[PDB]
Amino acid sequence: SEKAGHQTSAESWGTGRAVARIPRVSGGGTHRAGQGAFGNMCRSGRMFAPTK
Amino acid sequence: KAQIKQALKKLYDIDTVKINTLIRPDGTKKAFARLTPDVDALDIAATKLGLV
Amino acid sequence: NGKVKAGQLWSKNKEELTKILGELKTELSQLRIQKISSSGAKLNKIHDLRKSIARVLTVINAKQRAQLRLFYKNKKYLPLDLRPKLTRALRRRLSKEDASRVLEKTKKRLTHFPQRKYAVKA
Amino acid sequence: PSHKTFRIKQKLAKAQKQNRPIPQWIRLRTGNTIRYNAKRRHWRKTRLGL
Amino acid sequence: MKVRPTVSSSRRKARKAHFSAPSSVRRVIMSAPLSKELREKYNVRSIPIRKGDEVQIVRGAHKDKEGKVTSVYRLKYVIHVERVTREKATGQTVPIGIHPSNVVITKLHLDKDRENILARIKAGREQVAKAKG
Amino acid sequence: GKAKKKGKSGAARNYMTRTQAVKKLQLSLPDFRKLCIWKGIYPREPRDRRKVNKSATASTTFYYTKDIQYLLHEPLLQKFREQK
Amino acid sequence: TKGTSSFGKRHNKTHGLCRRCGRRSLHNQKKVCASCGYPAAKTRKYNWSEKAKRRKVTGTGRMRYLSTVPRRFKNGFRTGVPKGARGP
Amino acid sequence: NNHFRKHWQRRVRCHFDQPGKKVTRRLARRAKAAALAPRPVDKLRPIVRCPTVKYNRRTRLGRGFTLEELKAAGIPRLLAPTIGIAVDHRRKNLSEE
Amino acid sequence: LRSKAERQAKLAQRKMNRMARQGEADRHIHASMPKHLFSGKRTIGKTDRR
RNA sequence: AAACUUUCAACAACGGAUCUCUUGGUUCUGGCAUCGAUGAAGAACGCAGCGAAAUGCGAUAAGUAAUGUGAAUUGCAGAAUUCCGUGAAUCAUCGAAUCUUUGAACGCACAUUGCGCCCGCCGGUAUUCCGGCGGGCAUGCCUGUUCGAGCGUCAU
RNA sequence: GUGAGCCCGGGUCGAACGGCCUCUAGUGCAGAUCUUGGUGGUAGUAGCAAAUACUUCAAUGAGAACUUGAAGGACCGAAGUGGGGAAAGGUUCCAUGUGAACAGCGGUUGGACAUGGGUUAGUCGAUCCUAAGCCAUAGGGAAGUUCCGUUUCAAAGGGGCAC
RNA sequence: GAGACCGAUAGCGCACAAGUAGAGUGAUCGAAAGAUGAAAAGCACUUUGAAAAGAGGGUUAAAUAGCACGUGAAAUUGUUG
RNA sequence: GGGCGAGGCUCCUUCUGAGUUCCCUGGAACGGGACGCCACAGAGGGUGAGAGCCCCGUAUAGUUGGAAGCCAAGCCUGUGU
Ligand SMILES: [Zn+2]
Repeated sequence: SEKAGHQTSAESWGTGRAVARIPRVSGGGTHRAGQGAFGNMCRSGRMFAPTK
Repeated sequence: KAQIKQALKKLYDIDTVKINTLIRPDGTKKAFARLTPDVDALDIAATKLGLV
Repeated sequence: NGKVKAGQLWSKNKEELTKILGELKTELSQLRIQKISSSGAKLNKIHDLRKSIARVLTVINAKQRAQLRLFYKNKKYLPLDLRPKLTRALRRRLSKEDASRVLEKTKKRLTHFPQRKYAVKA
Repeated sequence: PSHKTFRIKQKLAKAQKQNRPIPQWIRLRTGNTIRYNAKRRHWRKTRLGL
Repeated sequence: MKVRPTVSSSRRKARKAHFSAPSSVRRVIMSAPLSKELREKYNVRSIPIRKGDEVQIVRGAHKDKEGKVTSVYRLKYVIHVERVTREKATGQTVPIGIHPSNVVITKLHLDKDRENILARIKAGREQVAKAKG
Repeated sequence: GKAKKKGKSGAARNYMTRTQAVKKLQLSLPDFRKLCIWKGIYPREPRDRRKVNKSATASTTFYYTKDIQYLLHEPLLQKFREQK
Repeated sequence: TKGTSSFGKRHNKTHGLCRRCGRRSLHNQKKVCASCGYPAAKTRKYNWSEKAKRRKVTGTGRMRYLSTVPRRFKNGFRTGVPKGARGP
Repeated sequence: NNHFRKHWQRRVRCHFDQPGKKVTRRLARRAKAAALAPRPVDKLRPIVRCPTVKYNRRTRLGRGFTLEELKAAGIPRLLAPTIGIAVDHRRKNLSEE
Repeated sequence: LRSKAERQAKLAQRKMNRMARQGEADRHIHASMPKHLFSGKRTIGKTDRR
C-alpha cells in the first residue's frame, strides 16, 4: 500500500548530544511516542523503493 | 413522587402520607414511602411484599 | 406456566389479549420481588413472562395494524407509518404512468412506424 | 464537587457500575481469551476526562 | 477440479467458514455414516448425527466401543458416547470427545422428521441413479 | 416548589366573559348568541367577578370556560364559515 | 515559576461535554465544539486529516438503520407476508 | 524529452482489466444479439469517401444514408430506422457516383 | 470448580505483578526518553533548567 | 593451595531469535446501485439468572412476530422434548413489528433531565384545586383554501 | 573446499523439506550519536539525612519500630498539624474480609485488593432576574463556509363594547 | 473470485475486548500484544510449610509440554569439571 | 385499436460416486505394503500425522417446491368517426 509507513506524525529532534536525527513520533503517553519513523531501517517504517 | 404514590396505590393498595426520593450513586432511584398511621408497614411487608 | 404461545394468541380479540397482558404484568411484578427476596428456579418463570408479554404486545399491534389497513384500503391519504417505506429517493421517484407518458406526436409516430421485426438474407 | 449536574452524575454512575473485575466464570468458557479487565479504572490512576 | 465461479478453493476462507459456522451448518458438518445394514435398509449413506443415536467407534484408541449418543457438543465439534469416558485425577468420570466422522451409526433415533430426512435422501438417490442410468 | 402567581388559577380559570368567549370562538355576536341558545350554554355568576375580570360590571355576562371549550368542537362553526 | 508552580493554578475548564459528538471539546465560552463543530448544522471535517475523517466515518458506529438496507434491496423492498403464514 | 515534472504517479492508468473487459464486451454483444434476434446486430451503413488529399483514395463506412438516397431508393425516412437502416440528415450528395 | 476459578484469577496477575502495577487499573505508560531531556542544546543565554 | 578475574566444556537460568503454522493484511479482477423530516450517519444511556469489554439489542431491550430447519444450549445454575411435534437452538432466513435520550433535529431552551402553549381522556371530595396519560405547536418555499389591507385601476 | 561455504556424526526436537537445470527478487551487515527489543560492568555502589521523638506492657498474628488497647513523653499552639466550605476529583465515604502487586523500608495496617452498604428538602442551593457579554428574527453583504445587525427603512397586538 | 505478494519488528496503525489502552485544554496524537496438548486428561492422594510453594505419587506419547506453557539461539548469569 | 398466449429466460428451494477390507509402525493412520472401487467429481477444508472412496463439499445434467418480472412462436376479434 502506498500509504504504508507514512500514516504517522513524526519530526526530527535535531542535532544534539544524545540521539540520532531520525524523525520520532510526537505526543506522549504510549510506547510509540519518541520512536523512529518513516525510515527503511525503522520498525513500522516504509520499505525502500516500494513495489508498484 | 406523584407517579410513585399512584403506582403504590394501584399495585398494593398502599396509602402514603409522604414520599421522599433520592437518586443512588449507581443511577437508580430510591423512594422512602411513609404509610398512613392506621395501616402497619410490617404487616404490608410480611403479606404483600414477602419481605418477612 | 408462564409460557404463552402465539398460536392461541392469534385467535383472541382485543379484550382477552389486554386481560392476559394485565395478568402477565402482575405475575412478573410479583416475581421480581420473589427474585430479590430469594433465589430459585423462578428466574426461568420471569424470563418466560417477559417473552410472553412481548408476544402479547406483538399480536395486539399486528391486529391493530391489520384493522387499520383494512380501514384505509380505499382512501387517498394514509398514515405515514402505514405508507410503504422503500427509500426516500424511491418515494420521490416519478410514478410509472408519469414516466411512461408521451406526447401526441410521439404517440402517432410510434403507432404508425414502430420498431419492426425483420431478417436479412445472406 | 458536591454540586453536580444530572448529566455528569449519570456518567459517574455508569463509570461506577463499570468499575469491577470480570466474573470468574468468564475464564472457564470454551476458547476464552479474557484474563482480566483491561479497561479497569481507578480514581487515582486515570481521569474520566469530563 | 472445480468449475463454477461461486465455488472458492481458498484454504483461508474454507477454514474460516468451518470454524465460524453457525449451529445449523455445524449439524450438517457433524454427519456420520450408517452401518451396512442401515445403508441397505434405507438406501442412505450418511446422516447428521443427533442425541439418542447408537454408534460404534471405528477410529482412535476407543475403537470397537459401542453406545448411545448422550451429547452433541457442536461448539467443540464433538459427540459424547455413553461409557466412552475417562477418569480425572480425582477419579470422577469425564466424557471423551469423539468426532462424528470416526464413528458409524448402528441404530437411528427414529421420529417422523428423521423418516422424512431418510425418505427424501433415498428418493433423491434413486432419482439421480435412474436419470444417469 | 416555584411560587404561583396571582390570578392564574381558580375562578379566573373557571369563568370567561362574553367578549373573551366571542374572541376565543372567532365568531360574530349573532352567531355566538345563536350557538349558545342552540347548545344550551347558560350565563353564570362568579362569587367575585373582579377575580375573573377587573373591568367587569353588573351587566357583564359570564360563561363556563369548559362550555366554551366544548363549543370549539361544534360542527356548526364550519357551516357558518361555508355559508359566509 | 512558569512550570511546576504555575501548573497548580489549573482548576478551570476550557471545554465541556458536547451533546452531539460526546467528546470533551465543547468550548464553554464560545459554545462551539472543536471536534464536530456543533451547533453548526454540518459536521466538521477536513481533507487534511484522513485519520480524523476515518475516526468518525460511517461504519465506525452502530449503523442502526443503514445495516438493514442491503437485505431489503436484495429482496427488492417488498411488503407483505409469506403466503399462508400465521397471523391476523 | 521526459515529461515527468508533474505528480505523474497520481494519474497512472494500468490495463490489467484488458481480458476482463474483452470478456465483458463479448457478453454484452451476446446479450444484444439474443435480444435483437432475428434482426442483425448492427445497422446498414453507406459507403463514403474519406476527406483530405491523403485519404480520398479510400472508401469506408459512413454514418447514415442521405434523404436523397432514401427517396431515390423508395424507402421513407420514418420506415428506414425501423428496418435496420441508418439515416444521416447532414450528409449531402454533391456528385452522382 | 471454585478453587480452579480462583487459581486462574490469581494466575492471570503474574505479568502485571512482575511489572509491579497497583492492580489491573494501573496502565500508566511513562516517558522513558522525554524530549526536553533528550533534545536541544544548552546555549549561553536562557537555559531550560537549573 | 583457596578465593578472585579470565578461558573451555556440560547442565541449569535469563531472554524470545530461529523453524513450522495463520479465521489477518496487501494487490488485482468480476458483479451490483441501495442513506435521511416515514427522522440518517454519529453520540449518550440502558437491556442477560449469574457480564466489565467485544457482539447483539432498545423498557416487546444478548430480543418479539413470521418462514424454514429439525433437537439442542453449555462456563455454572435451572429447566427441556409428549421424540411421532403449532417444536429446542447464542440456528438460518426475514416480507410483520418494537425501536429510550439525542443528533440535519423541529414549542422556547439546554453547562438546566429548566420553562411553556393548544386539544382531548382518566383519577383523587371537586364548576374553580391537585395529579397522571395521549395527540400536537421549527424554518424557507410551492400549489390550493379562507380571512384581510391599500383612491393602486375602475364600475355603479 | 584457497575461500564465501558444503557434507556427515552425537544431542535436542516435533511436520515438513531438499538436490539438479531454468525463471524471479523486498537476496548477503560491524559500524549510520542506527530502528525495535533484550542484557551487562559500574554495583549490593550512590544513597533511602528539611518538617524537634520516641518508650513500656498486653493482645492479634507465621512474622510487629511504623497494627490495636492501656501506660508515658512530646509537637501543632486558634494567620493550627483544629472545625467546615468554593474549584477540581468521583466512591476515595462505611462495614467485613485479604494471597500476590503497590504503600522507594516492614506491614497483621491502608485512600491498595475483594464483596456488600451509604447521599431522603415547598423553607439549603439550582431553577427566576438582570450585569459585562453572547445568539436568533427583519434587513443588508458575501462565490460560499457564513458576516454584520438585536431596534432596524417589519402590516412584529393587546384590551373593551355591541338586540 | 483470485496472486511467482507478506508470514506477527513482516503484512493495514490494528491477525488479539484497535482507532482500543494511553496522552493532550483542544485541534489531534496513538501503541504493545498470536501458538500447552489429539483430548484438560490443567496433577487424585500422602507429606513438609502460615502461605506461596516444595517432595513423593501420577496424567500424557512426551511435563526434556505445568494455564511463567510448541521449538527455545545470542548477549548475560549460577553450579560443576 | 384491443385481448389471450404455447414456450423460453432470471432468483430462491429438495436431492446426487466410490474401502473405514487385511498386515506393519504409531498415543492416534490420514504413513508403508497388499487387494479393490469411483471419477463430467484427483478443487478446497475437516477428522488424534500426507484421505478421490470417514464427513462436508467438488463435476454434470437434471430433478422437488415457490414467487415476481421480462422476452416471445402464434391465435381471437373492431374498423376508419
Ligand atoms: Zn461535538
